[PDB]
Amino acid sequence: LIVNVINGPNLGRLGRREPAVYGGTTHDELVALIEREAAELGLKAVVRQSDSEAQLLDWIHQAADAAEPVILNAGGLTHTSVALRDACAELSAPLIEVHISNVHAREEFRRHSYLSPIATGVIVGLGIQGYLLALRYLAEH
Amino acid sequence: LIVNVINGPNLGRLGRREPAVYGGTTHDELVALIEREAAELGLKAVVRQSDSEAQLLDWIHQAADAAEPVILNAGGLTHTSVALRDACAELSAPLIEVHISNVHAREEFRRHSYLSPIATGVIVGLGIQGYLLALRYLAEH
Amino acid sequence: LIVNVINGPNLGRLGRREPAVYGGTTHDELVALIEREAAELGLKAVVRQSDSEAQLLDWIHQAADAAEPVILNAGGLTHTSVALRDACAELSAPLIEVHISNVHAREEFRRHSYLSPIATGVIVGLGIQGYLLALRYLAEH
Amino acid sequence: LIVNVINGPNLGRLGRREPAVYGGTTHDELVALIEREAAELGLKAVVRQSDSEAQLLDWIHQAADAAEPVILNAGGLTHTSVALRDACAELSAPLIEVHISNVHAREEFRRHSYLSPIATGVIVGLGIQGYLLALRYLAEH
Amino acid sequence: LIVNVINGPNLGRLGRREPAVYGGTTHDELVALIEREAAELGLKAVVRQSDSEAQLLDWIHQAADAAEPVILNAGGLTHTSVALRDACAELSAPLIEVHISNVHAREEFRRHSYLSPIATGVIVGLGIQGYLLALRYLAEH
Amino acid sequence: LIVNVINGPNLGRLGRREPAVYGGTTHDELVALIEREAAELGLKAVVRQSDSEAQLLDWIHQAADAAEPVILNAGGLTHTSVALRDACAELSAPLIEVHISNVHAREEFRRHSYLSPIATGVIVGLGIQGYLLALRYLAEH
Amino acid sequence: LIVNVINGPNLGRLGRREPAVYGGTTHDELVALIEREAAELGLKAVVRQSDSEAQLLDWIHQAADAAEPVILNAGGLTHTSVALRDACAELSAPLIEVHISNVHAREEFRRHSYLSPIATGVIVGLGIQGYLLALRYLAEH
Amino acid sequence: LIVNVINGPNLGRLGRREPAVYGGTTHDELVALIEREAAELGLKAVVRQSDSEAQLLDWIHQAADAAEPVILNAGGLTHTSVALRDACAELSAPLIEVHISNVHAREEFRRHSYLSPIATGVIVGLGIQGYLLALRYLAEH
Amino acid sequence: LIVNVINGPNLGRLGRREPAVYGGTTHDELVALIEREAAELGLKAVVRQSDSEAQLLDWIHQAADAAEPVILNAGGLTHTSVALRDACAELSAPLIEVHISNVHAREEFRRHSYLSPIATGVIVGLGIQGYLLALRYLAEH
Amino acid sequence: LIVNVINGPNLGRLGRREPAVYGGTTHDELVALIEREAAELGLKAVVRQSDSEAQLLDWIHQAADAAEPVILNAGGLTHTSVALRDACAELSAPLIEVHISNVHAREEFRRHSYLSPIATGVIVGLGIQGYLLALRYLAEHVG
Amino acid sequence: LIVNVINGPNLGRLGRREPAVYGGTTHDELVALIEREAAELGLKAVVRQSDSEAQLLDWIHQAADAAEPVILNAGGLTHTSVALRDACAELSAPLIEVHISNVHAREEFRRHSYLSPIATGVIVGLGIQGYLLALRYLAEH
Amino acid sequence: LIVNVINGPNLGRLGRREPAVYGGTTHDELVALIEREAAELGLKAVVRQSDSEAQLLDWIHQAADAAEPVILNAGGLTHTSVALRDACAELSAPLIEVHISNVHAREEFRRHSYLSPIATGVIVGLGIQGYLLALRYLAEH
Ligand SMILES: O=C(O)c1cc(OCc2cccc([N+](=O)[O-])c2)cc(C(=O)O)c1
Ligand SMILES: O=C(O)c1cc(OCc2cccc([N+](=O)[O-])c2)cc(C(=O)O)c1
Ligand SMILES: O=C(O)c1cc(OCc2cccc([N+](=O)[O-])c2)cc(C(=O)O)c1
Ligand SMILES: O=C(O)c1cc(OCc2cccc([N+](=O)[O-])c2)cc(C(=O)O)c1
Ligand SMILES: O=C(O)c1cc(OCc2cccc([N+](=O)[O-])c2)cc(C(=O)O)c1
Ligand SMILES: O=C(O)c1cc(OCc2cccc([N+](=O)[O-])c2)cc(C(=O)O)c1
Ligand SMILES: O=C(O)c1cc(OCc2cccc([N+](=O)[O-])c2)cc(C(=O)O)c1
Ligand SMILES: O=C(O)c1cc(OCc2cccc([N+](=O)[O-])c2)cc(C(=O)O)c1
Ligand SMILES: O=C(O)c1cc(OCc2cccc([N+](=O)[O-])c2)cc(C(=O)O)c1
Ligand SMILES: O=C(O)c1cc(OCc2cccc([N+](=O)[O-])c2)cc(C(=O)O)c1
Ligand SMILES: O=C(O)c1cc(OCc2cccc([N+](=O)[O-])c2)cc(C(=O)O)c1
Ligand SMILES: O=C(O)c1cc(OCc2cccc([N+](=O)[O-])c2)cc(C(=O)O)c1
Repeated sequence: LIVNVINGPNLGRLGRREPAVYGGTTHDELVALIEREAAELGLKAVVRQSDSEAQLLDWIHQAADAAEPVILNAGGLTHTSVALRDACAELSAPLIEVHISNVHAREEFRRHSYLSPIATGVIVGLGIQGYLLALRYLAEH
Repeated sequence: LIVNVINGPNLGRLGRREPAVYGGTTHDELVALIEREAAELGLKAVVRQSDSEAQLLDWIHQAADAAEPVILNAGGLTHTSVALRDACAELSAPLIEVHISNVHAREEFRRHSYLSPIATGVIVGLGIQGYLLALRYLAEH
Repeated sequence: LIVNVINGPNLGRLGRREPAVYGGTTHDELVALIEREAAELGLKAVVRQSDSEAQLLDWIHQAADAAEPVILNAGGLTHTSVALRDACAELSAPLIEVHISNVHAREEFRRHSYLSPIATGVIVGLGIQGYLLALRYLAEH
Repeated sequence: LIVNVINGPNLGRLGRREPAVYGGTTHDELVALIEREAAELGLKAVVRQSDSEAQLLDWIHQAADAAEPVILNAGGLTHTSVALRDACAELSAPLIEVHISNVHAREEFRRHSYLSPIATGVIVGLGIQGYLLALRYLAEH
Repeated sequence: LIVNVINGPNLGRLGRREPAVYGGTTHDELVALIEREAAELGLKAVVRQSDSEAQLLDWIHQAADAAEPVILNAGGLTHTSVALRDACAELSAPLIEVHISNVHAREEFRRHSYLSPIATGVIVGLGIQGYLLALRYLAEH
Repeated sequence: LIVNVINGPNLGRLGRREPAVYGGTTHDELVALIEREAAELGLKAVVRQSDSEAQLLDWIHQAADAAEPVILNAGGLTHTSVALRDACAELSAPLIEVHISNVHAREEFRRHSYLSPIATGVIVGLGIQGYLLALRYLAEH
Repeated sequence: LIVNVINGPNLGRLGRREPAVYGGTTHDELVALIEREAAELGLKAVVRQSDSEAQLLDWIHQAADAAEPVILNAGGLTHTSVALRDACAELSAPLIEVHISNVHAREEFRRHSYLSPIATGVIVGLGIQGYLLALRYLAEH
Repeated sequence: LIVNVINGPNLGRLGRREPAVYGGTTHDELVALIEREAAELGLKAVVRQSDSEAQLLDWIHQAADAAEPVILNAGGLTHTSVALRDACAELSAPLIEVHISNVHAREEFRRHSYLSPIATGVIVGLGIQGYLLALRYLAEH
Repeated sequence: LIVNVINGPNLGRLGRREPAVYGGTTHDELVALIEREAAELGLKAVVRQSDSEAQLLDWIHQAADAAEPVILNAGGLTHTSVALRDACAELSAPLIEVHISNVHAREEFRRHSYLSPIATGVIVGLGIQGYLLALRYLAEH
Repeated sequence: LIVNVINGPNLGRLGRREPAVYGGTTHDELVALIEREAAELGLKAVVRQSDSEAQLLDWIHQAADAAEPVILNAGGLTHTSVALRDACAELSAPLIEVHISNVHAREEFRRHSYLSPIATGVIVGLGIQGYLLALRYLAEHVG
Repeated sequence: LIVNVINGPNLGRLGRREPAVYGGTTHDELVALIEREAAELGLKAVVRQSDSEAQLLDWIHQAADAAEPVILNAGGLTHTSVALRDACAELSAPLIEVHISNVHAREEFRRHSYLSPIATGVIVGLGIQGYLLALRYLAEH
Repeated sequence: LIVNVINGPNLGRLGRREPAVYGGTTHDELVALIEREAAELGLKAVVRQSDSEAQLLDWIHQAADAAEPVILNAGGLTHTSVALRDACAELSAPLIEVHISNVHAREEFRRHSYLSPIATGVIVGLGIQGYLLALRYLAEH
């Protein structure tokens, strides 16, 4: 059983700036933690990142066909993209929205997401571990 | 290392009237589940439930004074109580807000929480595992 | 066949100022006015008042477990308690909300209710007779 | 004592649609039970319905001139018409707003009423019986 | 030289009945006042009153086709009626909107007019004389 | 197969008004255009225009009882009338809202419609053509 | 009786810009116009302009002490000044707000006025003749 | 006439999933359909889909160079994209906005379009036939 | 006279954290100060604190029947409780609202209070001497 | 030593209108009340009224320059003036905002103040005595 | 070739306050800088400061008559003053608006300007150099 | 000293139309102009334009990693992209936001900017000169 982990705009920058807020782990190292954690839970995680909204939609589409779970952190698109929301609405396996930082402790405009109404759940503010916790949710379901 | 699991109004009624939105598990069964996960994780958890705001606050102060982490499902109070929030703001250890259902998929007034901004992070929509995941997060921090 | 009449905050002050907005019947006189009147309809009314939201929540739970109708004048909590609305949404028997004054002719904030969307219906501005007309509806559904 | 029962636009269609929100009773059947209930209290009920705003204003003026009480369900116009509001402001006898369906459980725009603030009282969501309870209140004053 | 004076809903009940913030002048006394004055100024006023939007529109289409000035007191329709606005936008002679009372010293929703933006001008809160002043404007333009 | 085309307040004056907003075709040539093009499609079009709300409702009621499709251009009432919306909600055959102008390129208030949420589909801003297009959809279903 | 006509910010620029919106006759022409027209009606008019909120307030207080009516055109300050509303609110003799241009036909922020709710009435859009029509009102009271 | 029919994000998924809103027709079936009808009207329909805003604007620009008309279903980008709006704003030939679903009958956010204000007209909720009717408009003009 | 000082939620925590804002005096110390200051002024102060809204309601009812002045710091209940407000609305003797911190300097929601409108006056942000000044003012009447 | 008490637009008309919203004391009587009162506390109050925004700004600047506290009742300007707010931001000595009436009991627009946020504290609805209790606050915090 | 540089309230306090929000340079050093920079560009800068709206309106009037360009830094009035907006709307030469600090980075209320819509453009957050850059625009036109 | 001049969506269409608002200079000309003007100031300007958000971000990410100053006109993405805002938020050298047109003199939605708050300064409406002026600011920093 394959799980798709999908990071959107700016997540490629992980650990290259703002260590307070997002932490000092890099994207590459995050891919590795997630694959490791996955394996130890009997899952197979494909972790991709893109700054491109088309590419993200493509990936969502593909999970919709394969019927795979998705853990999605879309960064900035969370608050702005209705298209992403529509592509994710087509998913029949679970969708777990994840944010590293606590968006509620930030600008007003970050407190709203088009994705959460259509997601199974949302993990916000638990840092990098939100991904591994989101896997545990899936291995358990 | 003690974790405080606190649940607000109506959560005593888990599993009884209402399935479908809140799951089939009862508050007794959830208590047993947290006891088992606690053990696995190698920490202790004290699960307490009350319909009364004044009781919740008293629990929160005690946690504040014992520097203990809190997992908090304040139920309807999440949306309305500034008092609970001010009590939570004192917490020197991490505060994890939990909701069983996805509040983002329900009436629009449920999409504002007075606790989220002062919490470490928030888990929503992951049903009862919501609590277990949060414990695990605390076992790692 | 039992009917629960439940009065929230400040309603134990009925009859002690305001002349005026609320009538001159005290809360004791009302209690018994309801009881006589439920009786002449073949109903058995349990009349209860409390200033404690927590106490009101426990009453609603019981009505919910017993499948009995409720007549709720929540007082102040009508505009403010999401927890009270969640407890009520659980009732399977009819729920009638009641206000003694006409909330629509007073402060704007009194015009929104968290309860009304989940009641069977709402009676406003008919003064004390509002409770008696709710009994009448219950006698007939 | 004479009481005017005035139904505005679409009330003609009662019991012929969605019945299932408004009930299965026809406008004719309503008139009948309004008129029997009138009888049992010593009142004369004059029940009137029109789709026209001007007709309703007219009936309202004549009740203002006669000083007779009014039970009004303005239907759609409740949410939209100031003139209707300015018309009823002139009534010196009591005015009861009645809605058949519980308008707080439907669309947002159904929740504001221009007539509520100027009415003696409002009865909502008790179905057809709303009318009968409105008569009963008038009997007693 | 023809000026049309058109009164909207509830105006047929000037100082009868509603005195109140509108004076002691009846609609009939007003017709005479406006006639006497208009003649005093070299104009013929035609003064018509109706509780009916469709009737008002009819009157306005006719003044558009005749190209005669309109002094309109739309009453409640001022605030709710787009059709009336659209009717009046085709008037090529001057349009003066008049209100006897000062609509700005009352409820919030009266402080908005669909007509004002397409009127030549607006006179408000100067009573009966509102009309006379309007005539005296027209007699110069 | 009978189609009811209904035109609301001010459409009587089409092509006697503002060319290149609503364009130079009169109401009568429109009727003729609609009746010809309807037959070409093996449909019978009954076209009517009224400035009276109650008269439009009457017609809607009729098309509901007869189960006939309705093409409605409600004029101003589009933005103002819950009663009209309530009427059309009862239609069991398709309802197609048509505006001659592009309502979205005008005043802000024109961008809201009480009718669209309850209509099959909406055609906006294609001029008179939009009526024929609506016929064309119906002919197919 | 002595009437105070008070002109606010930018009114000394009358007739030297925006003749399309504000007319063409200068502030001087205006003073003499109003003066002559007041004489013909049996009043004495004292007309002043200032760009200074402090000075307008000084004149308003004076009017208050003498119990003289005011015709005020606050210019820009109409929309923005609470201090001016407060000063005007103390005048026991009538106060008429006048605007030269049809404010409801311009930018939206022009449709709000702090002064209107405390005036006796308002004249808007009638050009320069607004001042003279307000003279004509005061001559009657 | 070459007409460019442009489809935005998620429209590639037409047919696949899922048809109470949107229908049973795949994106390719629709290309075929738009092509035949365009031909049978004497036009050449270029029909392209992209999940990529940049790709969408590249096509609009080209259409703007060749002065060709555009029929646009921008999907979710209708609700969010000023860039898309600015790109369309330089078309000289017509722009018809089309939505297969009736956007007014869903989430409140869908009822806003950055596009509608700069389109000539808009067709919503007529289905696949939506494209053909726009094609027919273009044929007539 | 007896003055009632009533502190609500989270005020027992005074001085024992967040001293930047509240600042350093504990509630016991505050009790003494207030008593010493009340006796030096010739008043008897009863100081009471509680996290229980219903307990706060009870103390106000008592002061209402006693017709005694009340000094109230409701804590977070200030921005949230209609119930507390309605209870104080009944007080016949003066009501001072106190806040230790400057609420207008913090989160936006703390800027609004349901008690302010019904209170004689409010002291905000003068720290703990707030209570003393309110006593000072009560000695003066 | 020295406290500035500054009153904004219309306060010069105190007690010439709607008493019992304000109530019966004139501005001059208020000047006497404050001065005597501040002296009993061992302070020196300078009291000033102006309807002119620019004059209040000028007075605020000198208070800022002399590191003297301001007790301020800006009247109408409380609700509308960003110029005043910005002059006031620059006081480092205490700033107490006063309102004679209870603004929360009146029209909605009166319940927002551009000054509250940059003020030390605010006193509202305690009438003329609001100024006196502000003085006593300063007096109790003389170091 | 004369350039008017007009600074509003508080700007006389430059550099004698917050060396970090507005730079270290005083108003006098600014007047020197601007007049210098203007010479080597071939212009005459007249730099003026006032804390008084009337004085600012006066200066603006004069530029409107002299038909001279204006670089305006209104200070706090930028956000609150229609009177000043209306004065500037007269100018025929360029009007450039300057803020030393980035007003978008501060309080929300600072983000709205009555001036901007009638300016040639706006320069914000570039410090004292904003003025020199505006001189370069005017030198080039 | 390298300076990144980045241009967003639709900016490739400069000069190729709408000259009234954007100028008649084309994008290539802008590039040459900027490069040559930066060089006089002893800067190396890298001008780039793309309709792809992903591309724009790549460019921002590189500037952040090189600590190079950036001049940004995000075009439409200015009002909608949180992603881009977040890319920009990590620039450690200066960021000047630039718009050719005055955004405050146009549609409402153009007056809000996601980028403005995180920028050093903004230049609006100074035409193509805005870019040049932005180079001068950076010349001194
Ligand atoms: O909406 C947000 O506030 C938001 C944006 C968002 O975009 C990703 C991002 C934004 C800025 C910097 C980084 N980064 O240096 O990895 C990543 C991420 C997150 C999150 O994962 O907590 C939250
Ligand atoms: O309004 C909420 O956000 C809310 C309320 C809420 O009330 C608690 C509740 C728990 C168990 C049953 C009920 N119920 O039978 O209405 C209510 C719970 C939750 C949650 O955990 O997702 C959320
Ligand atoms: O029954 C009501 O109309 C009612 C009662 C209610 O409880 C207040 C109250 C009830 C009975 C007496 C008093 N009183 O004598 O101070 C106060 C509150 C509200 C409300 O907030 O809208 C409404
Ligand atoms: O706008 C409403 O909320 C509304 C409208 C309203 O209009 C009358 C109406 C509308 C649609 C259908 C019917 N009908 O079938 O009687 C009647 C009635 C009622 C009501 O009595 O609950 C409520
Ligand atoms: O809603 C209004 O602002 C309004 C309504 C309005 O409707 C006419 C009307 C309303 C109530 C009573 C009367 N009347 O009989 O005098 C007439 C009139 C006027 C007016 O002329 O000031 C104003
Ligand atoms: O603003 C509207 O909502 C509106 C009003 C509206 O009112 C009818 C109407 C108004 C003014 C003139 C005409 N006409 O051309 O006769 C008709 C029509 C239309 C339309 O079909 O686009 C739109
Ligand atoms: O009298 C008016 O209509 C008026 C005048 C007014 O003062 C502006 C002004 C008046 C006279 C001349 C000019 N001018 O030639 O720049 C400007 C402002 C306003 C307003 O803010 O709506 C209204
Ligand atoms: O947000 C919209 O209004 C929207 C989005 C939209 O995106 C296309 C789309 C979205 C979700 C699913 C599909 N699809 O499976 O065909 C297509 C299309 C349409 C439409 O043509 O009605 C409307
Ligand atoms: O947020 C408020 O409105 C609020 C809450 C509030 O609750 C009391 C409180 C809240 C949080 C901490 C403490 N405390 O550590 O004494 C006390 C007090 C005050 C106040 O006195 O200004 C203001
Ligand atoms: O913003 C207010 O409502 C306001 C205005 C205000 O301006 C002074 C003022 C306004 C109206 C009358 C008087 N006066 O008779 O001094 C003074 C003062 C006060 C106050 O001290 O409560 C409050
Ligand atoms: O409130 C503003 O937006 C504002 C006010 C404003 O008023 C003048 C001012 C306010 C506070 C301090 C100073 N100063 O000593 O330069 C000046 C200036 C500026 C600015 O130049 O960015 C901005
Ligand atoms: O430079 C600008 O002011 C600008 C450019 C911009 O890109 C639009 C554009 C630029 C150049 C040409 C065209 N065009 O020919 O449609 C359009 C958008 C916006 C904006 O959203 O306010 C602003």
